[PDB]
Order: sequence, then C-alpha cells, then structure tokens
Amino acid sequence: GSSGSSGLEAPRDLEAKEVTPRTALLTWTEPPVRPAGYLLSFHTPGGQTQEILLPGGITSHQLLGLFPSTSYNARLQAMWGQSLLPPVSTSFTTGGLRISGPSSG
Repeated sequence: GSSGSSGLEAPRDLEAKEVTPRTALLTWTEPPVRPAGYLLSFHTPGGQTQEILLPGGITSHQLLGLFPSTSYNARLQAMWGQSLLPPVSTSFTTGGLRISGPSSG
C-alpha cells in the first residue's frame, strides 16, 4: 500500500507564542510516540535558510537572531525509522523595536 501513516503520528497544535522583535517562542503538541530526533528549519522570505538539530524531547524551542517586523517560516520534522513524517509549517511575524517603559517601577 502507498506510503501512509502506519499508526505513527505527527506534531500538532503548532502556533507562534511570545512573539517579539528580539525572539520568538514556538509551542507544539508532541505525539504519543516520541520521535528519534527533531529537525527545526527556519528561513526568511527572500533570504537564506538555517537548520537546527533539536535535542529531541521538547515541546517548544527558543529561536535567536531574528529581525524586527520580519516574517519567518518554521518547520517541525521528526526523524522516524527510515521515514520522515510530514512536518508542520507555520508563519509568524515579529514585533517592532519599540520600548516605552522597560523599568516598570
């Protein structure tokens, strides 16, 4: 039979949280079968791409080296026995370098 799920599952509920012009946190729901590893790749709309080898065993990753008001496209792909389940691509925009009162009292 054609390539299907075969019981295996993929990550879901992947949404951008705590989005800032300095960093961006991405949370996702890990499957019932912890994958061998995680391959997060975030590229810019018009620039280059950067791959990151995750430790394999988390729900959210803290990205660094972002741009102010720059859209990014992250992807969550887990390594499975001679298989690469379909990852999830999500778009998120960062805020703007604008600080009014950093020292809250």
